Amino acid sequence: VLESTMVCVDNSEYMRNGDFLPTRLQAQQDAVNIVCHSKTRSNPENNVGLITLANDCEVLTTLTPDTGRILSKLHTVQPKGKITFCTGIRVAHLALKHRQGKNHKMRIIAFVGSPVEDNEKDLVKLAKRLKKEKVNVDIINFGEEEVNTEKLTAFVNTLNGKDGTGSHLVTVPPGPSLADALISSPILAGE
Amino acid sequence: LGLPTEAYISVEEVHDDGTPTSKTFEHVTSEIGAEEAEEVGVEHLLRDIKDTTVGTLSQRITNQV
Amino acid sequence: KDVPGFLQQSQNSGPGQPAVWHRLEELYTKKLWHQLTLQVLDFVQDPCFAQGDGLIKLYENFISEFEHRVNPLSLVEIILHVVRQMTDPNVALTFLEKTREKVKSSDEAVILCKTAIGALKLNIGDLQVTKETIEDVEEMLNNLPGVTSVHSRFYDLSSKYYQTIGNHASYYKDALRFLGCVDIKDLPVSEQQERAFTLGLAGLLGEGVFNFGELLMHPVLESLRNTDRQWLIDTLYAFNSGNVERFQTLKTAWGQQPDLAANEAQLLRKIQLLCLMEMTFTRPANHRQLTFEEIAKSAKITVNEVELLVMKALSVGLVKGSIDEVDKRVHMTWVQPRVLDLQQIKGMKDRLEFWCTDVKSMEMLVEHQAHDILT
Repeated sequence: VLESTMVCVDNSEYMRNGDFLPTRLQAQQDAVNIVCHSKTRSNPENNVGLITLANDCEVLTTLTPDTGRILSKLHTVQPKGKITFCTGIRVAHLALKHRQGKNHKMRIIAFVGSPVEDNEKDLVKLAKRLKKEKVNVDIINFGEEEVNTEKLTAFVNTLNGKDGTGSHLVTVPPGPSLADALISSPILAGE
Repeated sequence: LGLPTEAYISVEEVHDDGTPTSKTFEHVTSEIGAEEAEEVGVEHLLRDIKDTTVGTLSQRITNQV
Repeated sequence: KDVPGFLQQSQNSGPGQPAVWHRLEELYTKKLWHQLTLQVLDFVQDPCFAQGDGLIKLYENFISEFEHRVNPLSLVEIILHVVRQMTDPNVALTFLEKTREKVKSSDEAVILCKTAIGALKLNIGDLQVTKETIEDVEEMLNNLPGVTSVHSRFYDLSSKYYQTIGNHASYYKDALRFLGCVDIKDLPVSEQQERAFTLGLAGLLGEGVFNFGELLMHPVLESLRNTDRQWLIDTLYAFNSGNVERFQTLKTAWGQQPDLAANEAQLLRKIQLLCLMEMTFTRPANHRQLTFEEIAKSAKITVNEVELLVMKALSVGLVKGSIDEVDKRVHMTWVQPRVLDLQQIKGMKDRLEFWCTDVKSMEMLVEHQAHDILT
């Protein structure tokens, strides 16, 4: 299936936390490695881009079939500042809209393990906008299993509506590297 | 009543009133100029619009107004 | 291990705060490696640590634990408070040097550490080394971006250093920049009051500080409004709006300040210069010829010294013009731009409207008269 996806990665000050071996930064690097490998093993016409969610809410690499560029760019990353994630998702959606392959299904996957201090009203508003503009999102959460998990579940449900199955959430409690859960998650399972 | 291009260059503004220095856009004199071939092409395009039988004095008075 | 033993024994042996002791131990066991920085910040800025080395031992053990996995900046300010604790400044200076070595990182950490070292050695007494470290700190800071929440400490250090030297102009500049960087609300009312008073004094004594509308409009110059220290704001108004008469009227007031006692002659010349500026600005653009008698009356000087005063004004560059001493007239053509009030802005707007009407009138005249040839 033709898929144009971007990985939003939260790189806040909290991503020097060591709850995932060795540190959340390396766990995130492994997670993006495996997810991008899955994307490549899927329809090769599928393309992947990278967004970093921080005080700057920047876009590292736009849509590109190659993977070494994304891996190097994400390796050249350090944790600083706080996450916004509203900018993050909006900028990601703009990148989706401005993709060379219109036939590619729109996809955003966000690693957002962090405290999301955004009001649920704007969360649901953004969810409704995304779903009505036909972009599905598969959010991944780790670390804070309670602070924001309720908000993320509500966001995913708001995207879902009644049958919008494209929206998904995956929350993983602390443990080993964030690899086994991502492999045995519904997201990559459906790939 | 003006050119279509407005040129700016970012520059740090060290305020004298102690306010924090912030990047700001600074204007730079911009004008339209043409290579030989660009001038030839644009003159061909404007062959029937541009008026050249005006005279230097008339053109300068038009410039004054 | 040693750290588990220390934490579990000091949970009760340690003086006070069992709750945050338990929180720290739970966070360390969870190995999150965050929110413990914030907990230690709160537990270090909480009271009863002054007068004892409990903070020092806490810091030592906690850095021996996790000196590496700490936000450089956070480590730096917790070390700043640790050094606020403890004394015998040789050990403190060596400790700050080791801190900087530990925390070579984003220049905010290093710059704050260097500010701490400069403050420590300035309090010690040595001044040349403070000068060089301040120079290096400013040079490194210039490379940084803008709002970062780290410039305030350096700006305060530079203000204190220049105040200690007596370089009132530089102290004025640096303190005013500090005020701009920091927020008024965070500052207590007492600190705002004292800082505003000292900044006003620096403005008065500044060798090259001739602009005072900006000060009078600065928000921090409002804690002195209903204040006994006020006595500085009335003088500041009388001093900006050149009025030597009101300056001597408040001489009985501002004379008390010891710093403003040996600088009366300096302040006298400064006010006479501002008076020349003010009278020139008040006079229109056509009849801007000043007579020696007028300037002498305005500035309470004599016609034999108004000449030197005017040359000094021209040299410092506040005004532009020439002097005809045969007729004792000071021709003027430009004065330093001055702050304007709303009424003055409105009057300038009316003048601009007149200018625009004239321009439009001649545009129409030229167009109509040359309509035939005009293209």
